[PDB]
Amino acid sequence: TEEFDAIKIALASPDMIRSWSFGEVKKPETINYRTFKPERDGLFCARIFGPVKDYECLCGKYKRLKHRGVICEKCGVEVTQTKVRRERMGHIELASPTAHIWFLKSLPSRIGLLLDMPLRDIERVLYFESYVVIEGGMTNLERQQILTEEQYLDALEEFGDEFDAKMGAEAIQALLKSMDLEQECEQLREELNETNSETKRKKLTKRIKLLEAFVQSGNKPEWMILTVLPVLPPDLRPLVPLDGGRFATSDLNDLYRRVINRNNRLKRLLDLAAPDIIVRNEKRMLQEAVDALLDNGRRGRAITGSNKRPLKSLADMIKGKQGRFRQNKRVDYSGRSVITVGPYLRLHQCGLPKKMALELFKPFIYGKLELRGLATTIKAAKKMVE
Amino acid sequence: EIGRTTDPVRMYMREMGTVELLTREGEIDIAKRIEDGINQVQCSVAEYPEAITYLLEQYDRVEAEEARLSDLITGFVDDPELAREKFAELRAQYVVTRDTIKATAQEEILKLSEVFKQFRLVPKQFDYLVNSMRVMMDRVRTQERLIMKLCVEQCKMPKKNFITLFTGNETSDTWFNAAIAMNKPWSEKLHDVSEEVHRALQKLQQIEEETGLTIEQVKDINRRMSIGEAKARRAKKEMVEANLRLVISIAKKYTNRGLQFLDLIQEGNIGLMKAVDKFEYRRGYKFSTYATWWIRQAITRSIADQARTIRIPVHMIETINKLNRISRQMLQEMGREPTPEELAERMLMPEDKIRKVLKIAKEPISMETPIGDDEDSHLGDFIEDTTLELPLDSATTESLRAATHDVLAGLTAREAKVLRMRFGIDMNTDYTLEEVGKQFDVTRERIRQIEAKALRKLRHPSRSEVLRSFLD
Amino acid sequence: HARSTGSYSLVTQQPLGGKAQFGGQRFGEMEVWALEAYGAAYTLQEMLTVKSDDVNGRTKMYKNIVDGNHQMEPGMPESFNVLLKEIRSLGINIELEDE
Amino acid sequence: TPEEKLLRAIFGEKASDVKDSSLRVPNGVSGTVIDVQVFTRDGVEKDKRA
Amino acid sequence: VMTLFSGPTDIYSHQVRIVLAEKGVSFEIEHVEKDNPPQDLIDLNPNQSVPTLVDRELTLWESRIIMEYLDERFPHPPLMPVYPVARGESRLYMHRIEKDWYTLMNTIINGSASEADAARKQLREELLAIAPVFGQKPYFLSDEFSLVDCYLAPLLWRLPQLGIEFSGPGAKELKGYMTRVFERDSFLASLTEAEREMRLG
Amino acid sequence: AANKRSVMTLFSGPTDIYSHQVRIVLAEKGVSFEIEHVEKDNPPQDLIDLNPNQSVPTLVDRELTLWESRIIMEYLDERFPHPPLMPVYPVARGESRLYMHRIEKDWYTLMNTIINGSASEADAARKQLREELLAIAPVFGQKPYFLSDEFSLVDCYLAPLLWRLPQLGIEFSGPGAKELKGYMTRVFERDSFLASLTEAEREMRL
Ligand SMILES: [Zn+2]
Repeated sequence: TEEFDAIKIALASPDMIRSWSFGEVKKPETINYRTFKPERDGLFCARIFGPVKDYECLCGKYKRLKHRGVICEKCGVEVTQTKVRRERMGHIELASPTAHIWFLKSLPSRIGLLLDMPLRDIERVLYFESYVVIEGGMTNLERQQILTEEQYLDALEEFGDEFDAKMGAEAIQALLKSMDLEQECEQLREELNETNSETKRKKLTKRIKLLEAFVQSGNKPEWMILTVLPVLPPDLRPLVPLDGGRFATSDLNDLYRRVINRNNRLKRLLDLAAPDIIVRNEKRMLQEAVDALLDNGRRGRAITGSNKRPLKSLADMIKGKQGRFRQNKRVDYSGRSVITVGPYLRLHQCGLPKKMALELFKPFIYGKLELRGLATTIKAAKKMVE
Repeated sequence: EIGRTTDPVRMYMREMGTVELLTREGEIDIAKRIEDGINQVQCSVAEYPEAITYLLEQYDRVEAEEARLSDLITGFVDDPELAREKFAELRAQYVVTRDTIKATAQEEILKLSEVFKQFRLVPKQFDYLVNSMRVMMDRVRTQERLIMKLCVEQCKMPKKNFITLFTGNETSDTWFNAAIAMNKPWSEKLHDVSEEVHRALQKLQQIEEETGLTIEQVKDINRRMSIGEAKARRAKKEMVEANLRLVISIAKKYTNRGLQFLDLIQEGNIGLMKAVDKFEYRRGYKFSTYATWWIRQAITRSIADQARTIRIPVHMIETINKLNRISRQMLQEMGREPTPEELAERMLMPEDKIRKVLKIAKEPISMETPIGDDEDSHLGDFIEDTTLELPLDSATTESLRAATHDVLAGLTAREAKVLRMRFGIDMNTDYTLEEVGKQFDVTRERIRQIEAKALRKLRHPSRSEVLRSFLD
Repeated sequence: HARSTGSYSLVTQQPLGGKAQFGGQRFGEMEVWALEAYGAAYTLQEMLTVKSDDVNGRTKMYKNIVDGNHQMEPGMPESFNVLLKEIRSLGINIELEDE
Repeated sequence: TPEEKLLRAIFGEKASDVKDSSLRVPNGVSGTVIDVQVFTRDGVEKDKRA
Repeated sequence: VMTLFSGPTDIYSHQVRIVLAEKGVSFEIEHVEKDNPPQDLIDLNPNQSVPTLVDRELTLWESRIIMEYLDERFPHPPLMPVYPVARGESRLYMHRIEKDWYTLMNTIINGSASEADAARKQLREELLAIAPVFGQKPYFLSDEFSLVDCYLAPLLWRLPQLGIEFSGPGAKELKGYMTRVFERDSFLASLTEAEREMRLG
Repeated sequence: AANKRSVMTLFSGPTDIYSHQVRIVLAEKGVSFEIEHVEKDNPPQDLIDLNPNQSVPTLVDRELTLWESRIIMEYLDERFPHPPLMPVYPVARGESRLYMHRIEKDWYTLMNTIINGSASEADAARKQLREELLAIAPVFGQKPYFLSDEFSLVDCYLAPLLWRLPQLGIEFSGPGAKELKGYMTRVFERDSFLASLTEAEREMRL
C-alpha cells in the first residue's frame, strides 16, 4: 500500500456500515455438529466471509486449478484463498434502533449535551418509562417535555393531531434527526453574550463548542443511534477445535448469539402482533444486548453462561492491559540462559553456546551449505544440520 | 418510585403486576367477547359474495384434487361423507341467489350467504379472505387519497366539500357536474383534468365488478369486518396481561440452562399468546390447566434451539436427556457407577450410538479461561495455528521451480512444451493428450509417445541428479 | 531455549511455543524505549515488522537470508489490521488517507 | 501441486494413504526407557505387546 | 452490492438483464432518466454510457465486456460453447448482428421517415432468410438457449414499436421462435414495465 | 482452397496495425502461419470471396474466416494455450478486456484523425496524445508491463501503437520520459516482437 499518512477517524453512518459488509447474518448458529463445515447464513458462513479450505468451494464441485474465480452455484462460495476469511465483515439489520452505549454513557453524554437534556432523563426514556414529546406546535408543551404515562394520557384525550409523543430508543433518533446545528449555533452565539454568570457562560461555551464540531466535521447527529450493527470477521473470533473433541471459542460468539437471537424474536412479535407490554419489553431487552457487546460492564455485567466470570466485549479488548493491543510484539530469533562470568573476554565480546548459536543462525547457515556446494538442495541441508 | 433501578427484571415486575388476576367467571366473560369477535368477522365475509368464489373453485377442484378435505372444512357446525352433501346443498342457492339481479336483488344474494353461517372453514385460507378484500382498500384508498390532491392541489378546489357526494360511491359523476356547477375557477378548471380524475378511478370500477357489488357495499364489507378483528385484539390482550404473572411461576424451574432468566419468560409469552389463541372454554377446564401446557411447551422447545454454541438438533436432545435420566437411575440401584455397556442393556441402543451420543453434549471452553496460577495469560495465547506453512516448506517449492525450469529446460524444444502442457507447469489448468494434439496439429497416439520417451530421458541419471534430491 | 522460526499464534500472527519451539522473547514496551534512546531505527523496524508480525514480509526475509541478500521489505504488521477490524466493529469508522 | 505432480511421475514415488505422527523424544534429552504402560478402550483387541 | 445502471428501454440494457435474471444473480438496478442516468455516475464511469456494472470493486461498460464477465464468473447454466472451435462461431455471429442489424435500427428511430423505409424492408428480407433455419434447432443455431440468442430476444421484442412484422412467409418457422423463448422466466422476469407495452405480451 | 489444409489462412495488412497486433499473438504462441502482405486495391482472391465482410486482417482455419482482431487474437489465446497470454481470474480478466476497449476507442481515433485531420488536429491529436501518454508514466515503475507483471494481450495493444510513434510525427518530451522510454527498451525487442515485425514498418525507426 502506498505511502499513506493521516489516519482519519469519524462516525459511521448506516449507509456505510452496510457498505463494508458482504451480506446479512440472519441466524444464530455457527457450525454443523456432524460434519464441522460451517452452516449457511449463520455466524461462521462461507457465502459471507469466504471459503474455508484454500481454493475450493464448500460442497466440493470446484477444486481444480481451472476454476479459480468463479462463485459456486450450489453454495455460493467464491473459490479464493482462505486468508480472505479474515478481512471480510458481515452486518446484522436491527429490527429497531438502539443507542450507542459509548455516546450515551460516557461521562459528558454526547447525546446529552447535544440536546441540552439531563442524562437522568434520557435514561428515563430509553427504558420506555416516560413519554417525550416531538413537535408540540400550538399547545402547552415544549419540544422536549417529559410527559409521564399519565400526563400524556391525560394530554392525549384533548389533542389527537398537531402533536406527537414517542418513547424509547426510537425517540432520541427523532429528537436528533430534526435538530439543526446551524439555527441553534448562531442563535447561541447571541445567547452566550447576554448570560452573566461565571458558571453559566463557562459551560455555555462548552455546548456551543460541541455543536461547532458536528458541522465542519461532516457528521450528522443521528448517527449515534445504531441501525445496522456490523459483525467481526470469523477468524478474529475463532472457533478452533482443541485436541480431543472440545472447541475453544472466543467470548464474542457468546455475545453475538445473544443479539441475533433477541433481534430475531423481535422480528416475530411485530408479525404476531403481541401487546405493547411485551414488545415494549423486547426493545428494552434487545438494547441491553447491543450495549453488552460494545462495552460490557456499564450495566448489570452480563456474566458468561456455563461459567462464572464476566464476558469480554469489544471495548474490553483495546482497553488497557497496561498498554496497547498492537505494539505498545513477541519476537523471533531469540533465546535466554543463565549468565556467568568469563573474565578472559575483551570488552566487546560475549560468549554464546554452540547449542544456541546453531539455532539462531539457522537460515544463515543454510546459505553456506548451499553456496559452498556441500548440500545440493535446501532439504538436504536441513538434514546435515540435524 | 424509579429508585435508580436498572435491570429489566426489576422493571418487568414493576410494570407487570399493576394489572389484577382474573376470576374464573371473568375468563369465560372475556372468551365470550372474542367468541363474538371473530363471529363479527366471518359473518362479515358472508356479506362478501366472493366468499365462496375462492372456495367454489376448491370444491370444484376438491374432488378433482386442487384442494384437500382438511384445509377448508373440519366437520360442519350445529371427507366425502359431509362435503358431498353440504357444499352440494349449496349448489341450489349458489347461482339462484345471484339470479335476482342477473326488488329482492339483495335478499337472494343475502339468502345464499344468510345460510352460509353453518359452513365451517379452516385456518389455512381464512387469512387469504382477509388478505383479499384488504388490498382492495389500497386499490381504492390511495386512489381516493389522490382524488383530494388531484382535485385540491391541482385544481385549487377544497377537499372537505366534494367528498360529501363522491366518497363511498367512488364511481358516479358527483363532482363531474356538481362541483363544476358552482361557477368557481376550480370548478370550471375541473373540466380540464376531468379524464384522469375519471380514469384513475377506473381500475376500482373493476373492483365493484371484482365482487359484483357496488363500492358502497364493498365499503361496509371490508370496513365492518375490521371492527370484528379489533373487537378481539383488545380482547386477547386482556388475557395476556392478566395471566402474565403465570409464566414467571412456570419459567423459574429452567433458570439455569444456559439461557438468561429474561430470555426465558419472553419465550413463554409467545407460547401463552398461542394458548389463548386456541383456547376453548366450553370444555370447562380452567385456563391455567390448559395454558400450562402450551407455555411449558415453548420453553422446552426454545432451550433445545438456542442454548448451545454448536447446536445439536431437537430430536437428539430427547436422546441425550434420556441418557442422564437413565444413567442416574442406574447410579442408585447399581451404586458404584454406570458402564458404557450397561446403558446398552438398560436402554435399547445399538451399543455404538451410546458411544456417539457421548461425544456430543460437551460445550466449548471459552478462549479466555485463565490458565493455572492465574498469571497474566489466557488460553488464547497457547493455541498455535496450522493453516500457515513452514517457510522452509515454502522455500522448497520456490526452489523446486528452479530445477523444473532448468532441468526441463535441458530437454529438446518441441518435446518439452508438451511435457509442460501435459502437467500444469508454469501455466493454467492441465490438459488432455488429444486435447493437446489439436495444438501440435498432428492428432494421433504420438502425443502419448513424445512425452512417453522424453520423460524416460529425464528419468535417466545426471538429468535427475538435481531433481532426485527432493525425495526422501 | 532458542528459536529461529516456529509456530505462530492464531488470532494475531505473532510467535508462541506449542510445537517443541517455545515463543520468542518478550520485546516488551520497556525495551522499545531503549532502541529509541539510541538513534537505532532500522533495528527497531525489523524487530516488530519482519521478525514478528508481518505475514508475507517475513517469508521473503527468510528467502533473502538463505540466498545471502540481507535486505527486508517491511509491509504492515498483522496486529494493526486487527485493530481496524476491532474498531470498525463498534460504531467508529477508521481509515487511512492517501498521499 | 502442479510442479511436484511431475516430480512424482518421473520417479513414481507412491503417495502414502497415511500420515506419520508418531511420538519422538524431545530434543536435548537422553536416558533409558525404564517403564512402559498401555491403556486400551474395552472393546478393541490387545496387540501382542499389550 | 451488485448494482446496474440499466436503461429503461434500450435493447442493450435489456441485453444484460436477460443474462442477470438467467444466471440467478442477486442484483439491484438503478434506472436512467431516458437513456441518461445522473451526472453522478461519471466518477465510476468516465464515458457516462449505460449500461454499466458495479460489483463492490469493479466497473465495466460496453456490455460485450459485461456479459462475458457474468458468463465467465457465474458458471451454470452456461451460455457459450465448450471447445474453442464453436466459441469463435458464437463470438463472431454476435459480432454480425451487433454490426449490421443494431446500427441498422438507428435511422428507424433516429433517422428521418425517408430512411426509415430504407432500413425497414431491406432488413425484413434478412429477417425471414434465417427463418427456415429454425427447423434445424429450437434456437438460433442451438438446441439450448445461449448467448447468441441474447441479442435476438430483446431485438424481436422491439418489432411492433418500430413497425415491421411477419405476414405469411417469414412467420411460420420464425414466430415459433418467439413463442418458445418469450416464456422463459429469465426473459419473463426481465421484462420491465416500459419495455412491456410495446407489444401485447 | 483456403481451409483445405491443416494450417491457418491469414490475409494480413502490410501496414495496417490490425494485422500487426495479430502478428505478435500469432507468432508468440509458436505456430506456423502464412503471411500475405496484401492491399485493399488488390488483395488475394480468397480474401474477397470467402470474406463476406471484407476486412483486414482475416484468419481462416478449416471452418471459416475470422476477423475483427479482438475476435482473432482471442480465438488463438483460447485454443492454442501455451504459453498463456491472459489471466485466470474473471475479475482481472474483465478489466484486461477493458483496457483494450479503452485503447481501441481512446488511442485509435488519434491515429485515424492524424491520418485524415487538419494541420492543427495533427498537433491537437499529437497534443492530447503525447502529453497524456506521459500521464500514465508512473505506471511502469510498479509493474514491468501494463499493470500485469506477465506479458499479456493488453501489452500487445500498446507496442504496435507504440511502434508507429514517429510514423505519424510524434516525439516525447518532459520529466520522467526515461521511465516510459526505458520501458520501451524492455518490450520493443522481444522474440514475439522481433520475429513478428514487418520490415516495411521497421524503416521508420531510423
Ligand atoms: Zn458448492
